[PDB]
Amino acid sequence: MKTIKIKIKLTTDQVQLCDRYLEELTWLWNLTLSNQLHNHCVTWYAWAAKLSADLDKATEKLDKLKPEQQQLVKDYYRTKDKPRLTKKEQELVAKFDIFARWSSFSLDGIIPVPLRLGNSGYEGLSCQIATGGNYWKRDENINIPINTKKGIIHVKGYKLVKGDKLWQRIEIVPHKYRTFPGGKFEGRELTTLEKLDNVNGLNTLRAFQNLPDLQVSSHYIGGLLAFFKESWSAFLDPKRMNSRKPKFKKDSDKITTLSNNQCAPNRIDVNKNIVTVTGFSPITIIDKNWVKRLNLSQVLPRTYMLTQNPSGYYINIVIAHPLHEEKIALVKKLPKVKKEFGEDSQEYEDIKSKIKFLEQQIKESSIVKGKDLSVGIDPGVQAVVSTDHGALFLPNLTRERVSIHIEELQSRLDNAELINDKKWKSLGNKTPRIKTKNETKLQEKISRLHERGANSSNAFNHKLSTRLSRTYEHIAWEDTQINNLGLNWIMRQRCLSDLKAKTKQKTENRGGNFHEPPANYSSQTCHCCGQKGERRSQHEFVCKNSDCKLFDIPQQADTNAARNHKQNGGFELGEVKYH
Amino acid sequence: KIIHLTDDSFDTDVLKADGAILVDFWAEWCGPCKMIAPILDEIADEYQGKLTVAKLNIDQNPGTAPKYGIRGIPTLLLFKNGEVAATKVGALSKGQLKEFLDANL
DNA sequence: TCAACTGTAT
DNA sequence: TAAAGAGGAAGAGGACATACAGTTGA
RNA sequence: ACCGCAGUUUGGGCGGGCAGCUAAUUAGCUUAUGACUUCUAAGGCUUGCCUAAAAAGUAAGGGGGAAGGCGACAACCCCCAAAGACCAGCCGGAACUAUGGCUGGCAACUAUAGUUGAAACUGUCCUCUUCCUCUUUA
Repeated sequence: MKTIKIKIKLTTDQVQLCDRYLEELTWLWNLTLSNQLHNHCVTWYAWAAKLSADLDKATEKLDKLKPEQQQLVKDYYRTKDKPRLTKKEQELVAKFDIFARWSSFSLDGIIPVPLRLGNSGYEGLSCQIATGGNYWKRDENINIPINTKKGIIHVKGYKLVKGDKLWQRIEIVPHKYRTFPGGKFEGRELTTLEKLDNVNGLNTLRAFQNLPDLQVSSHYIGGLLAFFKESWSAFLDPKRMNSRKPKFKKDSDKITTLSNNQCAPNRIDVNKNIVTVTGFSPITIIDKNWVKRLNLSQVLPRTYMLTQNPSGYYINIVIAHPLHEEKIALVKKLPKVKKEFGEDSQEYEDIKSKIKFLEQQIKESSIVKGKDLSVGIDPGVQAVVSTDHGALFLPNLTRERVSIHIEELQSRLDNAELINDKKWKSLGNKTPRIKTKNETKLQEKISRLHERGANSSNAFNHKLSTRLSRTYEHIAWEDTQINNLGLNWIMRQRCLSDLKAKTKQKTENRGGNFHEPPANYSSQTCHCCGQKGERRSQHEFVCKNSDCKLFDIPQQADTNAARNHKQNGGFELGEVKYH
Repeated sequence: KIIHLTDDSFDTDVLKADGAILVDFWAEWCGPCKMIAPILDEIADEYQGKLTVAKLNIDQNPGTAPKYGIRGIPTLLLFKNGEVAATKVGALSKGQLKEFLDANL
């Protein structure tokens, strides 16, 4: 899969239509989020019931085993301190791990109220009771010498602070699905988010809320619903610990992209440079290399996006190998045959054979015979990547200047804002101030500089990754981030993780191999001896033992680490090096 | 072992009583509340003397919960001679409550 | 009369 | 030099990039 | 330096580009995280003259007319030119230097022979974290 980004020009009326569509999609996103939060309770209840059953089974199997070990096992979790047990008891401890998190409960006599979520989907849930009244707020005047694990630290205390209203209890009541007020689907329950894919019901809801009917097409509705489905799935997955509940979008955080994940562009006229997509009159293209990049005579457009960026308006077209189409055509048939013939039928096996065959065809469609060269790569402080043969690649030094320019422009903008606010207050008005034209221009400039920095870094990373992928077939990559324990400011401008990911993907696509050796003892070890050497400078290294061939010979530390990574990768060649 | 609290005596029992008192706000029709009750009983028996613990049914002492900024159950308030030393909301897991108390004590 | 749009299924 | 707020951006890091029935309509 | 424009970036291309030194308004060297117009809070020398945050604006291919702009300038009209610079193979451990060389063809510029015509591009969403600026306290 690839994405082609083509600049387009829109007329004023088209811009107004785009703004209206984005407002509509923001409203849809908020509605879907509210509905999903209201519904999460029904999933939580089933989860709790299953957990209770599991706890009961664990309790039964823990009691049924012999009393001698069960007491110590119970204590193992029933006590902060944990001793070194034997394998016998440790096995049972693992087998009843669940007690580490919870202890058996009933969950009977409950009534299924709508829960209020916190920072996770499973733990920390609560049932609301009341609204209004004073609330706890941090008071920095209160210093509490809290004896945390790090000793005494003077944390800011909390105190009760002015309330919004008089305290009032909420009317407890079970959960109830919400439904479309009227129209052709009156009374339908919105069990899932996919039930919101209907234009009719959404129009009915808007009428209930006294808003004008929707004008956006159903394709962008589907795209936004896809985005929300992704974010919610990430939220509920335990394996990801950084994905949390989706947030509500305020007026200053409107959606900035229209997504069509149902059909390619309706028309792509290359001779006159025109693109016809749904919901707009034909859009002109102001791009000069779009016909060569898109390469319509050998690819297959699938989906697209109208994107807005400080540089202008773009259309993203996603393209794939020509075979992709049948693969999907077969994939979407799998649920049918499974429902119709069962997974043991011969049809099921034949379909899997055909999927595999097409997937293999696609994969081999982009394999290139190589020269079987192996490389060790080490991210550096002075050089973005050092290589086993002594190559040091300079970083994207240009972006530091953009960052400094952003610093200065932000300083200017904030100074202007402070002076304007003071003059506003002096005149005697209490209403919030309205932003000025110079401030808007300066803010646009800052936005454009951020974009330019991001784009420059992305372009540099693509170029370097392509270079490495073309030159080398086997790549070893490991990063010694111990230095982190301004350096952070410099490293945030290099984008090492993106570089690594791009190189990984491109090397895999060409048919190479990508390894990630462990990092233990990589920077200080004499790679030709394995002994811990010494450094006589910020970047030089010398081996210690006299038996070394390179004894008393200073060498580049980055080259040493790169060669160590090459060895740990298993290639062990290290034949030559430049300086 | 857990002491059961009432509105009428809350001030003396919680505010005048010596030592730290962990008060849990409770109801019976609540799900997560039944999830965490066993943990509170555990903490009652592990930390004896180092901490005292109390339970307050909101459905029988409706006045107390508003007075202390509580808007949903379950909630845990750690008091120390008339002021809440610590506050937490939502069904913590066993470990979470354990290190919470460890840090606060 | 065929493109385009919407509804249903996962 | 330090720490907490408010607001504006970005980087990490994981997924993702639909097919058929039925209806419109000019 | 920087800014605008060439799909997005780098080297380059056309244009805008403070102040000082030297030579003869226009050519060189140093150099600014853009340049210029209008009006003003403030500040400086001595009643006048200067420097100016903010605010609102102007242009950013070359030449000639031209309504109208307080002005930078310019709607509109005529001529000239056209750089994120061509294509296809084959070498390269491709760094220093944001990709070097050979072959063939095709363009443009010079004296039939020479010079130039460089590289890459997979984006979007979401959530956490980091950066920056400005405040307030210490």
